[PDB]
Amino acid sequence: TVVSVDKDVEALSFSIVAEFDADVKRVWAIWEDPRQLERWWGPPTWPATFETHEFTVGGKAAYYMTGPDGTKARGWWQFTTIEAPDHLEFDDGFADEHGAPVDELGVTHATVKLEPLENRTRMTIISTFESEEQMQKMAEMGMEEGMREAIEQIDAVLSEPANALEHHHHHH
Repeated sequence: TVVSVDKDVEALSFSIVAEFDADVKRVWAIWEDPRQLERWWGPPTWPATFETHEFTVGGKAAYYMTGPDGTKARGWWQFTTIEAPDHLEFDDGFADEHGAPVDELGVTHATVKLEPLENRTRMTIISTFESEEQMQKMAEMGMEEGMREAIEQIDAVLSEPANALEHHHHHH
């Protein structure tokens, strides 16, 4: 899906609203299970792979997005607030070939909120950046668009039609 996309540069936040036919724990399962997270983490062309995923308050996660050419782009993750089954908070971090925080792109704190629609659930992920010139550079990378494409591939995780996704996503 992705039913709405909101961006506020004054408050340094970038929110994506999406709505899925599943319960709050079923949509939470993509966050709780490392294997179900890397299933959609990053765009269709760059699927991630989590070496570790603690999923605890003050715990971390290590991953890398495997490119279409094989180009391996590392990233690091840190959990700040895990309430369950609705409220989650963490920090999306990029990592270089050694695993150091990419100061080119900085650090961004995303807040995942699940809403019980009886038999369905709506998710809203708000990524907050350290500065304006940082969040402009995130938009220059196209991180905001590729993030949406990841959340549209969540629909492929929770539905899973007859192939999940053959990479038919051909539009920007």
